[PDB]
Amino acid sequence: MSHEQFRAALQLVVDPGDPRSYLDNFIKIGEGSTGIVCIATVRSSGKLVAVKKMDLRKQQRRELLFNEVVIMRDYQHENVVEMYNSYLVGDELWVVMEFLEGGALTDIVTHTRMNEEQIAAVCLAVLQALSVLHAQGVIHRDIKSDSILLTHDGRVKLSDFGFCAQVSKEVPRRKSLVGTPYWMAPELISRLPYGPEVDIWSLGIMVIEMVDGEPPYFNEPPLKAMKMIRDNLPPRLKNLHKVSPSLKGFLDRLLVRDPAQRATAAELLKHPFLAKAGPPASIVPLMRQNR
Ligand SMILES: COc1nc(NCCc2c[nH]c3ccccc23)nc(Nc2ccc3[nH]ncc3c2)n1
Repeated sequence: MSHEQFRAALQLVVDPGDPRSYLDNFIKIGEGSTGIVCIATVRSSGKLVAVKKMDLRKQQRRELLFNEVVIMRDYQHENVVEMYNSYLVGDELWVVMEFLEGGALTDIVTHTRMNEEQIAAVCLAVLQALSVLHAQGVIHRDIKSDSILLTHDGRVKLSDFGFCAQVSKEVPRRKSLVGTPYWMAPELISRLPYGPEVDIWSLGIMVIEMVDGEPPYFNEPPLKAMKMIRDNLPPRLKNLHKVSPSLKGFLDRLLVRDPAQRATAAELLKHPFLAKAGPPASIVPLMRQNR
């Protein structure tokens, strides 16, 4: 019942029909909470796309499925993984996207230690994405290294908008417990009204990732972890002594408990740390095929 209503409504926001006629050779690449990710060929062009497949009867918060397919429709940015189409397919939602051949930043922060020139390249990239999105009131809400995908030549693109959100002059804030626990902003966990700032904190956690190789409290269970994010002063770097005051000073602007005081993406684009940012050819050596 609530399923057919939900189904009918989603129909209206995706593209009509069935993409199986023109997509061949599904190759699974990833699994997530919402479902699996594949690559495919478009028969007419030879081109590769990535297809996210989300089972309608298998979500937590089913109605989250409305967000990306509307908010990101025809969204065009060089640091954003473009979304081509969505469709309803069986009891499944498929989102068809740009293929990013280099994999996620996760592989890199787990297997090596990025220099500051590379960390600023990633940070510029993501903030150039975040400022354009925030200036239209779009909130990513799942910023972490998994959402950072790469091209063969080391260009960085923000991805994974499944948890995203739209705010307006008339609903300027959200209140929903979404994200990935160890990355979640203090206020978010707290259950308070929040804006795009929750993304800046999150990016701070990602910087800890690129420096330390893991976020704070990664060992402690998610439930208890979350608690400590709300209750405690911002987390510091294990490898503090490994980082410049430029980098630390830059981090000190993202990990601010009070979101009012926390820098915005627009503010952060002017920060001196970002003068360090390497060309996208400084990232190439970090990638798996090139190690
Ligand atoms: C939440 O779980 C999850 N896992 C993965 N796997 C990332 C692996 C990946 C990303 N690019 C790759 C190229 C070759 C081999 C692996 C990769 N990818 C995604 N999402 C995703 C979204 C857009 C994408 N565009 N291109 C790949 C891609 C993956 N989600």
